[PDB]
Amino acid sequence: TITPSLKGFFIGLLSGAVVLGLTFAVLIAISQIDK
Amino acid sequence: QEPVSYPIFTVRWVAVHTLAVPTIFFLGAIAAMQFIQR
Amino acid sequence: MEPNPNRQPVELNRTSLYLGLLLILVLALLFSSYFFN
Amino acid sequence: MRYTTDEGGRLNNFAIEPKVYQAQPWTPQQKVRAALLVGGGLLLVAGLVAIAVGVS
Amino acid sequence: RPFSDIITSVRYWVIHSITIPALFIAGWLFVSTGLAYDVFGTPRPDSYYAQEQRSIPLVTDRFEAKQQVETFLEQLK
Amino acid sequence: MEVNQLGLIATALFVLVPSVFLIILYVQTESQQK
Amino acid sequence: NFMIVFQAEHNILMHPFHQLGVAGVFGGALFCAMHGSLVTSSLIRETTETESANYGYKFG
Amino acid sequence: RGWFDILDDWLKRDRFVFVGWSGILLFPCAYLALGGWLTGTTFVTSWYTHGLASSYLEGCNFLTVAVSTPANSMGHSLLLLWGPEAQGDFTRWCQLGGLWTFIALHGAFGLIGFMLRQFEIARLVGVRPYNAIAFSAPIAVFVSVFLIYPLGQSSWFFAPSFGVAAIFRFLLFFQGFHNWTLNPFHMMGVAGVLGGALLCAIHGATVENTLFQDGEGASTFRAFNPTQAEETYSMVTANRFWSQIFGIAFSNKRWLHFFMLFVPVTGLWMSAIGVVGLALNLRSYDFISQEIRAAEDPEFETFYTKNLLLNEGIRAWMAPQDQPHENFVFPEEVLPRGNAL
Amino acid sequence: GLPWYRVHTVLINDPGRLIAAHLMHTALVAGWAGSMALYELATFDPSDPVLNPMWRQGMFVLPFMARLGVTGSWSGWSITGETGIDPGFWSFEGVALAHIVLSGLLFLAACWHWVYWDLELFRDPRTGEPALDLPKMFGIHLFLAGLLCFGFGAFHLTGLFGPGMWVSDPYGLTGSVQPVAPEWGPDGFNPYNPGGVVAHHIAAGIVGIIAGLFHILVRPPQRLYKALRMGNIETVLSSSIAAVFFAAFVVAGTMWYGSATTPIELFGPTRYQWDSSYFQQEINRRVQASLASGATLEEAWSAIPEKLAFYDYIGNNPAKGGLFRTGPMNKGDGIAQAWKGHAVFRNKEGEELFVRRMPAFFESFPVILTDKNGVVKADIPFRRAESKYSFEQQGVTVSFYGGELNGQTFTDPPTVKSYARKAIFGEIFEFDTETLNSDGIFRTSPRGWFTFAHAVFALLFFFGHIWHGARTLFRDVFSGIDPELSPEQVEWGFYQ
Amino acid sequence: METITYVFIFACIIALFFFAIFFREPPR
Amino acid sequence: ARRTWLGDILRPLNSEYGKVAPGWGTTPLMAVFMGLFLVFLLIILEIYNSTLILDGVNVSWKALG
Ligand code: CLA
Ligand code: CLA
Ligand code: CLA
Ligand code: CLA
Ligand code: CLA
Ligand code: CLA
Ligand SMILES: C=Cc1c(C)c2cc3nc(c4c5[nH]c(cc6nc(cc1[nH]2)C(C)=C6CC)c(C)c5C(=O)[C@@H]4C(=O)OC)[C@@H](CCC(=O)OC/C=C(\C)CCC[C@@H](C)CCC[C@H](C)CCCC(C)C)[C@@H]3C
Ligand SMILES: CCCCCCCCCCCCCCCCCC(=O)OC[C@H](CO[C@@H]1O[C@H](CO)[C@H](O)[C@H](O)[C@H]1O)OC(=O)CCCCCCCCCCCCCCCCC
Ligand SMILES: CC1=C(/C=C/C(C)=C/C=C/C(C)=C/C=C/C=C(C)/C=C/C=C(C)/C=C/C2=C(C)CCCC2(C)C)C(C)(C)CCC1
Ligand SMILES: CC1=C(/C=C/C(C)=C/C=C/C(C)=C/C=C/C=C(C)/C=C/C=C(C)/C=C/C2=C(C)CCCC2(C)C)C(C)(C)CCC1
Ligand SMILES: CC1=C(/C=C/C(C)=C/C=C/C(C)=C/C=C/C=C(C)/C=C/C=C(C)/C=C/C2=C(C)CCCC2(C)C)C(C)(C)CCC1
Ligand SMILES: [Cl-]
Ligand SMILES: [Fe+3]
Repeated sequence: TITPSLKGFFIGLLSGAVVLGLTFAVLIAISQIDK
Repeated sequence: QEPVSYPIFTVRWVAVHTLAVPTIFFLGAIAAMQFIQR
Repeated sequence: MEPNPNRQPVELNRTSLYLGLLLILVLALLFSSYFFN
Repeated sequence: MRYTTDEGGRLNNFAIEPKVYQAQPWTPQQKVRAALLVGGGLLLVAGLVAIAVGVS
Repeated sequence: RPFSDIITSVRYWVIHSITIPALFIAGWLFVSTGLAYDVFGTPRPDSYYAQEQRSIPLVTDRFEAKQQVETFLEQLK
Repeated sequence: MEVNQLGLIATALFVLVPSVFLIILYVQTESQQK
Repeated sequence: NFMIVFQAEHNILMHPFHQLGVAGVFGGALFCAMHGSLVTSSLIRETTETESANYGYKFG
Repeated sequence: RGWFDILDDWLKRDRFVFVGWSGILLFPCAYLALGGWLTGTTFVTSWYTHGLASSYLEGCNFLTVAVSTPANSMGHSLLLLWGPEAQGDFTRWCQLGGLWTFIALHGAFGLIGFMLRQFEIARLVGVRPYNAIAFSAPIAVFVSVFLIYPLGQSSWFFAPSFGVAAIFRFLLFFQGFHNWTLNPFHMMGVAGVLGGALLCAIHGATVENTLFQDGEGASTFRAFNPTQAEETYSMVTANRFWSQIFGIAFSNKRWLHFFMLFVPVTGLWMSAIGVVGLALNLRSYDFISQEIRAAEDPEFETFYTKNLLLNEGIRAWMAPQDQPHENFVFPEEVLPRGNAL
Repeated sequence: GLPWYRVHTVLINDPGRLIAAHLMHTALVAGWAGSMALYELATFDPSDPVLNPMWRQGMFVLPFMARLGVTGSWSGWSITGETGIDPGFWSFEGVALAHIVLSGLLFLAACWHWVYWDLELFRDPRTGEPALDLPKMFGIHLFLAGLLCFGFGAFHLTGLFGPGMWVSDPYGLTGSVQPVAPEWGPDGFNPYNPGGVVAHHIAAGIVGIIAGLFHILVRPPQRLYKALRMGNIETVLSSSIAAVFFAAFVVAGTMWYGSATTPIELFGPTRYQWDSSYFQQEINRRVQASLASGATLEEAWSAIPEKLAFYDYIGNNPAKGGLFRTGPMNKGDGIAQAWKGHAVFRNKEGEELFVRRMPAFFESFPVILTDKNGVVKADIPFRRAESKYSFEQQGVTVSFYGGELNGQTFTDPPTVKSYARKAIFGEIFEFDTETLNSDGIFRTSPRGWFTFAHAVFALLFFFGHIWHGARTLFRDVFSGIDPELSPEQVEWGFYQ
Repeated sequence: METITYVFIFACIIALFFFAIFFREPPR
Repeated sequence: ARRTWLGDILRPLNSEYGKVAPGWGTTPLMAVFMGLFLVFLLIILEIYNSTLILDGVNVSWKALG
C-alpha cells in the first residue's frame, strides 16, 4: 500500500519532470518562432 | 551587427526583469526593518 | 626482427633537471619530519 | 603517427581515426547470419531466467 | 535594445514611475504589518522563550520534527 | 624521542629513487647531441 | 603561535584591513590563474634568431 | 533542417549574453542558488537549528548574518520540501535548515554548468580550453569541504554555513579541533596561493616597466584584445634584468605563463586532498616523539607544546554553545586556565 | 624529443604493444596481491580471535579473502574460532600461490605480444594503418562481463556450486559463510540484506548478456559517432576514468557507512555505531532483562559476553587515529587480554553517578560525573587549589561487577580517579603493552585506511576525466592537422 | 640521525642553488 | 604482419572499424533508457538516505539476523 513518503516522492518526481518539460518546451517554441 | 527589432519578450528583457523586481522588493523590506521597535 | 617505427627518443634538458631535483629535495625536507614523526 | 609542437622539438602524438563509412542495405546472407545469432541469444536468455527462478 | 540609451526613452518614464513605488510599498508592508514573521516562521521580538521554561528550542528528531516544533510554538517557545 | 629505522629508509628511498631516475635521463640525453 | 595569540587579544578577523589583505591574496591567485590560462592558449609559437652570445633582431 | 538544428543555432547566436546548452544548467540553478542565499540571509531564522539569530528581520548586520546549517538529528538528509520532514510546508522547511541544502546543491550544479560553458565557448572560438581546467581547482575545493567533509562527519550540522561570521567560526573551529595549520597539505596550499600572488605582482610590474614605445608615439596599432598583451613589452630587457637581480630568469614566455597557471591550481588541489583526509578524522595532530620527550622530562617546552595548550583551550571554552545539542555543561573548576598550571 | 611525461604516447597507434603493456600491469597487480597475502600471513596470530580480532592486527587483504569463502589454513588453524580443519587446496596460502603462478604466465604472454606486434588482424586491410572496431569490441566484452556476472550470482552466491557469502547477526557475535537465496521484493534494495545483493547479480548479469548481444548487431548512429568522436581510443579512456571514479566514491561510502558486504567482524565497527550508542543500549538491555526476570548485579553483569564489551570502547572507533601514526591498532593502546568488567561509580551518600562518554571530535575530554537527572555531582578538577566538587569532598567510590573484578570496591581517591579516566572511553580492559611496547596513542582500523585512500584517488581521477575529455573533443586544436583529411599531396598555388 | 637528515638535505639545496646560477645552459 | 590461425578467425569481428547507421538511428531508445536510469538511481539513493520509505524495509543493521 502507499505511505506518505511514497506520495510526496511521486509529487516531487512529477513536479521536477514538469519543470524540465516546460523549460524545453518554451525554448523549443521560441526557437521555432524566430527560426 | 544584431539589428534592432526585438519586441516585449526577449532574453535581455527577462534578464533585467528577473533581477529587478526582487531587488526592489527587498530594498522595500530592508527599509521597513530599520523602523522596527524591538 | 624488423624495427618498430613508433620508437622515439626522450629528451630532458638541464634546467628541467634542476627544477625536478629542487622538487625532490624540497618535498623530502617537508615530509621527513612526518616520516620520523 | 602525428607529430606536433616541433618548434622546440617537443613531440606530441595523436590517435588516428579511420574513414567513416555508410551502411548499405541488407544481404540475405547477413540476415540469416543474424537470425541464427538472435535466436541463439533468446534461447540462452530463456534458459537463464529459468535458472534464476529455479535457484529459489 | 542597448543599455546606453535605455533609461532615456519615454517608455521608461510612463511605466516605471508608477510600478516602482507600488512594489516598493508592497515590500514595506510585508515587514511593517509583520507578515514575514509568519511566512518563514521567524519568532516575534519577544517570543524567543516561553514563560513556562527558559530553555532554547532544539528539535531532537527528524520525522517528528514537525510536531515537536509545533509543540514549542504552542507555548510561545 | 624515538629513532625509526623505517623513517630513515623512508626518507632514503624518497630522495634516492626519483633523483637517480632524473640524472640517468639527463646523461643519456646529452649523448644524443653528437 | 604568533597568529593564534594575536587573534586572541586583538580580534583581527573582524578588522577590515586584514580583510582587504585576504581579498588581495585570493584575488591575486585568481587573476594569476586567469592570466596564465588565457595567454597560454592564445600563443601558438614564438621565435627569435639567436647567435653565439646574444639574442636576435626581431622577437617574433 | 529539423527542429533540433533550429534550436541549436538559436542558442549560439552572437549576442550580449551567451545562452548555450550549458546555459540551461547554469542560469536557473545559479539564480536559485544565489537568490536562496539572499532570501534566507534576510528572513530565515536559526533559532530552531542552533539557537541563534542570523537574519536582518531579527537584528544583525552584514558580517553577522548567514543561512545556517540543519540540526544534528537530521542526519545526512536531503531536506526536500516534499520529503518526510517538511511534508509540503514552506515554514517548517525554512525552520529546519532545509534551504542550506537548496543553496548548496543548486550552487554545485551551477558550478558544473559554468565549466561546461567554458568548454563550449572555447570550442566555438577554437582555442585550447585551459581556463576550464584551471576552474576545476575551485570545484575541488567546493566539493571537498561543503559536500564531502560533513559526509564524513555525522551530519550536515558540522558543515560550514554561508556567511561571513559563520566561516570565521569555521576557521577557529578547525584550528581548535584539527590543528589544521600543522598539516602538510594546508602548508602546500599556503605555499601555492602565496606563490600565485607573488607571480602576479612580479609579472605585472616587470611588464609595465619594459614597455615598447616609451619614446616616439605608438608603433602598435592593435590589440586585437584577445591577445592580452605580451606584444607590448620586450622579453629581452626583463630577462636581462632578472638574471642579475635574482640570478635566474625565464627565457621562454610560454613557460612563464604556464607556471603562473600551474602554481595556484596544484595549490588548491593539494589542500583539497588534506581536507578530504580530515573528513575521516585522521589528523597529523602531534609528533609522537615530542610527546614522549615531554612526558618523561616536564621541563621541556616548545612553541608546538604551547599551540596544543591553546587548542585545548579553544575546544573547551567554545564547545557548549557550538554544540548545544550535546548539552555540554562544564563546571568552571574543570575548564582549563593559565593560572592553574 | 619526447618529454618525460609523454613516454606512452607511442602505444597510441600500436595495438600489439598496447596489449603487451596492459598485460604487464595485470601481471604486476596479480603479483602484488599474492605477495601481500604471504606477507600478512607470516605476520598473523589466530590464537585468540575474541580479544584480538583480525582487524586489530591490521589485516588488509585477509578479510577480503574471508568474505567470499576462505576460512582455513594449511597449518590447520581456523578464524571461525575452530581448531583442526582441512579446507582442502583453497586456504589463504592456496590463493597466494595461485596468484604468483598467474603473474608469471601473464609476464611471459606480455613479452610475446611485444615481440609479435605486427600481424594482419591489427592492421586495416585497406591501407595498412591501425584499425579498431570500438563498438563491436564493447559488445563482445560486455557479453563476457554479463556471462561472468550471472555465473557469480547463481552458482557462488546462492551456493549451488560455491561457498556462498558472509552472513552475520546485527551485533557481530557469530558470523559465517553460507548459501543465500535472493530477494526480488522491495526489500532487496535494503543494503542490510544479502539476498538483495544476490538478486542484483542474477538480474544484472542477465541484462549484461542482453546488452552485449545488442551491441554486436547494431552500428552507432551517424550523429553520435561524429559528435562524441568515436573510433578514437582516447574516448574510451575518458569514459572509463569517469565510471571508475564514480565506483570509487560508492565503495568508499559503503565502507564508511557499512553494508552487508562490509560486516563488523571483518573490518570492525563504524563510527556511526559508537555515536548512536548501539552496543551500550544492547548491553544495558540485556542486564535490565536479567535483573527483571530475577538476578543480582553480579549474575546480571556476568551474562554480558566479552565480545560485546570489546565493541563498546572508543579505541576501536575508526575516527580515532592520526595520519602518520603507523601500525596496527594493537600498537595503539596494547593487546587486550581480559575484560576487567563494567564499573559502577557512586558518591558518599550512595546514589549511582555515571561517567560522561568522550566524543571522537575531542582529543582530550574532562572527567565529569553526572547523575541520572543531568546535574553534575562530581568531577576530577583541573584546578590544583579550588574545588566545589571532588573525589574527596564527595567521597567517590567505584565498584566493579562482572569481568575479572567482581565484587571489588575501591575507596581512596587516586585509584578511583584512574578508573574514571578509563571510563570516558566506555568499557575498561586489561591491556598487555609489553609485546609491541605501544605508545598509548590510537590508530585507525582498516575500514578507515580503505576509505581515506579511495576518496583521495576518486577525487584525483575526476581531474583525469576532465583532461582526457579535453584531449578528445579538441584533438584538432591540440594538433595542427584535422583528422578529417588524408595526408597532403601535391601543392597548387595561386599567385599574381 | 634525524638532525643529520635535516642538515644534509639543506646542504643539498644550497649546492643546487650554486650550480643553477653559475653552470646554467647557454641561451640557444 | 603475418598470417596466423587465430588472427584470421577474429578478422571478421574487426573489419567494420568505422561504419555508422545513417541519421539518428536508435537514439530515442537510448534517451528513455537514460531517463529510466536517472529515476532508478534516485530511488535507490532515496531508500538509502531514508527520505523514501517503503513498508517491509528497515535500513538498519537489524534484519541481517
Ligand atoms: C532548471 C534547472 C533545475 C535543476 C537542475 C534543479 C535541480 C534540483 N532541484 Mg530544483 N527547481 C527549479 C529548477 C531546477 N532544479 C525551479 C525553476 C524550481 C521552482 C519551480 C525548482 C524547485 C525546487 C524545489 C522546491 C526543490 C528543488 C530541489 C532541487 C535539487 C536538490 C537536491 C535533491 O534532493 O535532488 C533530488 C533530485 C531531484 C529533485 C531531481 C528529479 C529528476 C527528474 C524529474 C528526472 C526525470 C527524467 C525523465 C523525464 C524520466 C522519463 C521517464 C519515461 C521515459 C518513462 C535538484 C538538484 C529540492 C531541494 O533543494 O532540496 C534540498 C527542492 O525541495 N528545486
Ligand atoms: C583564511 C585564509 C587566510 C588568508 C588568505 C590570510 C592572508 C593574510 N594574512 Mg592571515 N590569518 C588567518 C587567515 C588567513 N590570512 C587567520 C584565521 C588568522 C587568525 C589566527 C590570521 C592571522 C594573521 C596575522 C596575525 C597576520 C596575518 C597576515 C596576513 C597577510 C599579510 C600580507 C602578507 O602576505 O604578508 C606576508 C608577510 C611577509 C613579511 C612576507 C615577506 C617576507 C620577506 C620580505 C622575505 C624575503 C627574503 C627571503 C626569506 C629570502 C629568499 C631566499 C630564497 C629564494 C633562496 C595576508 C593578507 C599578517 C600581516 O598582516 O602581516 C603584515 C599578520 O601579521 N594573518
Ligand atoms: C595565512 C595564509 C593562508 C593562506 C595563503 C591560505 C590559503 C588557503 N586556505 Mg587557509 N587557513 C589559514 C591560512 C591561510 N590559508 C589559517 C591560518 C587558517 C586557520 C585554521 C586557515 C583555514 C583554512 C580552511 C578551514 C580551509 C582553508 C583552505 C584554503 C585554500 C583553498 C582554496 C581556496 O581559497 O578556496 C576558497 C573557495 C573556493 C575556491 C570556492 C569558490 C567558489 C565560487 C565559484 C564562488 C562564486 C560566487 C559568485 C558570487 C557567483 C556569481 C554567479 C553570477 C555570475 C550569476 C587556500 C589554499 C580551504 C581548503 O583547504 O579547501 C580545500 C578550507 O576548507 N584554509
Ligand atoms: C591504498 C592502498 C592500501 C591500503 C589502504 C593499505 C592498508 C593497510 N596496509 Mg598496506 N600496502 C599497500 C597498499 C595499501 N595498504 C601496498 C601497495 C604496499 C606495498 C607492498 C603496502 C605495504 C604495507 C606494509 C608494509 C604494511 C601494510 C599494512 C597495512 C594495514 C594494517 C593496519 C596498519 O598497521 O596500519 C598502518 C597503516 C598503513 C601501513 C597505511 C597508511 C600509511 C601511512 C601512515 C602513509 C601513507 C602515505 C605514504 C607515506 C605516501 C606519501 C607520499 C608523499 C608524496 C606525501 C592497512 C590496513 C601493515 C600491516 O599489515 O601491519 C600488520 C604494514 O606494516 N601495508
Ligand atoms: C586511468 C588510466 C590512465 C591512463 C591509461 C593514462 C594515460 C595517459 N595519460 Mg593520464 N591521468 C590519469 C589516468 C590515466 N592516464 C589520471 C587519473 C590523471 C589525473 C591525476 C591523469 C592525468 C594526466 C595528464 C594531465 C596528462 C596525462 C597524460 C597521459 C598520456 C601520456 C603518456 C604517458 O603515459 O606519460 C607517462 C608518465 C607520466 C604521466 C608521469 C609518471 C610519473 C608519475 C607522476 C607517477 C609515479 C608513480 C605513481 C605515484 C605510483 C602509484 C600509482 C597508483 C595508481 C597505484 C597517457 C596517454 C599526458 C598526455 O595526455 O600526454 C599526451 C598529459 O599531459 N595524464
Ligand atoms: C532484482 C533487481 C535488482 C535488485 C534487487 C538490485 C539491488 C541492488 N543494486 Mg542494482 N541493478 C539492477 C538490478 C537490481 N539491483 C540492474 C538490472 C541494474 C542495471 C544493470 C542495476 C544497477 C545497479 C547500480 C548501478 C548500482 C546497483 C546497486 C545495488 C545494490 C547494492 C548493495 C549496496 O551496497 O547498495 C547500497 C548502495 C546504494 C543504494 C548506492 C546509492 C548511490 C550513490 C551514488 C551513493 C554514494 C553515497 C556517498 C555520496 C558517497 C560518500 C563517500 C564519502 C564518505 C567519502 C542493491 C542490493 C548500487 C551499488 O553498486 O551499491 C554498492 C549502484 O550504484 N545496482
Ligand atoms: C573565496 C574565494 C574565491 C571566490 C569568491 C571566487 C570567485 C569566482 N571565481 C570565478 C572564476 C574563477 N576562479 C578561478 C580560480 C580561483 N578562484 C579562487 C578563489 C575564489 N574565487 C582561487 C584561489 C583560484 C585560483 C586557482 C578561475 C580560474 C576562475 C574563472 O575563470 C571564473 C571566472 O569567471 O572568473 C571571472 C568567478 C566565477 C563566476 C561564475 O560564473 O560563477 C558561477 C557560480 C555559480 C552559479 C554558483 C556558485 C556557488 C554558490 C551559489 C554558493 C556559494 C555561497 C554564495 C555565493 C552565497 C554568499 C556566500 C557568502 C560567504 C558571501 C567568481 C567571481
Ligand atoms: C611506484 C614505485 C616506482 C616509482 C618510480 C618513479 C619515481 C617517480 C619519478 C618522477 C616524479 C615526477 C617528476 C617531477 C620532477 C620533474 C619536473 C620537471 O621536469 O618539470 C618540467 C616539466 C616539463 O617541462 C617541459 O620540459 C620539456 C623538455 O623535457 C621542454 O623543456 C618543455 O618546454 C617544458 O615545458 O614540467 C612540469 O612538470 C611542470 C611542473 C614543474 C614543477 C616544478 C615546481 C617548482 C620547483 C620546486 C619548488 C621550489 C619552491 C620551494 C619553496 C620552498 C620554501 C620553503
Ligand atoms: C528560494 C526559493 C525559491 C526561489 C527564490 C528566489 C530565486 C529568490 C530571489 C531573491 C533575490 C534575487 C533577491 C535579491 C536581493 C537583493 C538584495 C539583497 C540587494 C542588496 C542591495 C545592493 C546590492 C545595493 C546596495 C548599495 C550599493 C551597492 C551602493 C550604495 C547604495 C546601496 C547601499 C543601496 C523558490 C521560488 C523556488 C521556492 C523555494 C525557495
Ligand atoms: C615468470 C614465471 C614465474 C615467476 C613469477 C614471479 C616470481 C613473480 C613475482 C611477482 C611479484 C612478487 C610481484 C610484485 C609486485 C609488486 C608491486 C607491483 C608493488 C607496487 C607498489 C606500489 C605501486 C606502491 C604504491 C604506493 C605507495 C608507495 C605509497 C602510497 C600508496 C601507494 C599504494 C599508491 C613462475 C615461476 C611463477 C611461473 C612461470 C613464469
Ligand atoms: C617462444 C618465444 C617466447 C615465449 C613464448 C611463451 C612460451 C609464452 C608463454 C605464454 C603463456 C604462458 C601464456 C598463457 C596464457 C594463458 C593463461 C594465462 C590462462 C589462464 C587461465 C585462467 C587463470 C583461468 C581462470 C578462470 C577463469 C578465467 C574463469 C572462471 C574459471 C577460472 C577461475 C578457472 C618469447 C616471449 C620469449 C619470445 C621469443 C619466442
Ligand atoms: Cl602561548
Ligand atoms: Fe602577462
